[PDB]
This record gives sequence, structure tokens and C-alpha cells, in this order.
Amino acid sequence: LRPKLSEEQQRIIAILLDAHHKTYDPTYSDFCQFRPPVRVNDGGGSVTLELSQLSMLPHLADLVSYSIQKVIGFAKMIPGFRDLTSEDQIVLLKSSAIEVIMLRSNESFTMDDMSWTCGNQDYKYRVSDVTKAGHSLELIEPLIKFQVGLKKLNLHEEEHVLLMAICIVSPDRPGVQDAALIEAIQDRLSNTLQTYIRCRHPPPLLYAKMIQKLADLRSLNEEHSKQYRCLSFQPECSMKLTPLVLEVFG
Ligand SMILES: CCC(CC)(c1ccc(/C=C/C(O)(C(F)(F)F)C(F)(F)F)c(C)c1)c1ccc(-c2ccc(CC(=O)O)c(F)c2)c(C)c1
Repeated sequence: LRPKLSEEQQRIIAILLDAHHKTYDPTYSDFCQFRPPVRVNDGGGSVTLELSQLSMLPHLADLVSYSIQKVIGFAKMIPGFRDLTSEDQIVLLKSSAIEVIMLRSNESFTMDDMSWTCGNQDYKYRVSDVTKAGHSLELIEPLIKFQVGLKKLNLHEEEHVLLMAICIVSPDRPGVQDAALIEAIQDRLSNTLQTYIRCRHPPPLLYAKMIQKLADLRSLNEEHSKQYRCLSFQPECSMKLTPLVLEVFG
């Protein structure tokens, strides 16, 4: 059965698309305002050398801190998000931040050479750039695999904005107080996404693949948290981060 999208579901999609268009820059025009990327010789991928230099950390921390601010703005526009207590809103944003960033970064990701391409060679990011920020292969290798699998879904922008919203409004995040309200908000979004796929996505299982990507994001989130903790132990690391990054991941 292929029910039509209701007037409410149409309204939810239009709000999320408008929210995304106002909070995501496909021209990466603010990147010149971040602390500059610095790339040093690290062919071997030496953990000791990367931790001693963290050459790409100020730039990548700025990239993530900037994206968190945009995610905060996007979330405020999600239907029902403002009905939650401020406490539940902050818990949801903090716990989903890196996951949402991983979804948002897919637009700049290219399979032509397996990089996030955001302009000239300066704003072109590969596996080596993430390792230069103090992260290790247990995160970056499944991260590239995630980016490819996600890119291959060829998501409509409507499905992309619904997936980010569903990711943020998750009742199974630790520290949430009103899980039932969060679940009702998420179910309204999930039903919108499911209805949308069934009547707008042409042939040739997409919904189940999108749900699996959400489970993949949980694994990546946990590994990122473990890696951020190691990184935070490096002396003088806090100056290479930002106050927002310190709060969200600390
Ligand atoms: C460089 C790869 C990646 C992939 C998701 C990334 C960037 C930083 C970190 C790691 C972060 C940190 O752990 C750090 F700094 F400590 F090492 C922490 F989370 F704590 F900050 C990680 C794992 C991945 C990234 C993120 C956002 C954008 C990206 C794409 C597009 C846009 C434009 C827009 O959103 O409007 C954008 F701002 C950013 C781009 C192009 C790449």
C-alpha cells in the first residue's frame, strides 16, 4: 500500500528542507575563517608523531565546532523539538552531534577519490588528515565505509533531512527524561520518511538501509568518544579545541 503524504507530513518535509537550506553551506564559504589546516610528513601514520603535533586538530575542531552550531539551529526547526524541555534538547544535541556531522559531511564526500572535497587542495580532507588530528584507523576506516554506503543510497534531500531529524530526536539516548515524548516526535518523523519513500522514491528496502545507517552511526559515535578521550589527555590539547567542542565531547 502506498498512502499519500498527509498535509501535516508535507508541512514537516517543507519545514525540514527550509531548515536545512538555511543551516548547511554547499559552497563551504566560511572555511577560510577557521584556523588553517597544517599538513606535516606522516606517511607511516605514527600515533606518537600525530599526538606530538596534532597539526590538523585546530582546523578539524573548528570544522566540527562550526557544524555543531549549524546542527543546533537545524534542531530548533524540527517539528516538536521545542515541545521538549531545554534539558532534553541539550541531551539530544550533545549525544547526536558527531552523528549528525557525519551525515552532513556526506554532501561534500566524493567517491571519485574517497575524500571530502570542500574546495581547492587546502580544503580537501582524506584519511591522513583525520589521523593528523589524533584519531586512529579504528574510527576512520569504518567512517569512510559509512560515507560510501551512505553516498550509494542516493538519498533525496527530503530523505536526508528526515534522517538527520530522526537521528537527533532519539529516545534511546542516555540521560533523557521524557523518552515517551521524544519517541512520539521521532515516530511522526519516521512515518513521514516511510510514507515519503513508498510514494516518491522510484525503483529499484531503502527504509531498512537508512535504519541500518543509524545503527552504524551509534558504533562510530562510541569509537569517536573513546578517541576524543585519548586526544583530550594530550597536554595543551584544550587550546587546539574550542569551548563548544570541550563541552559537547568532554
Ligand atoms: C574531516 C572529516 C570529517 C568527517 C565527518 C571530520 C572532521 C573532524 C573530525 C573529528 C573531530 C574531533 O574529534 C577533533 F577536532 F577533536 F579531532 C572533535 F569532534 F572533538 F572536534 C572527524 C572525526 C571527522 C568532516 C566533518 C565535517 C565536514 C564539513 C562538511 C561540510 C560543511 C559545511 C556546512 O556544514 O555548512 C562543514 F562545516 C563541515 C567535513 C568536510 C569533514
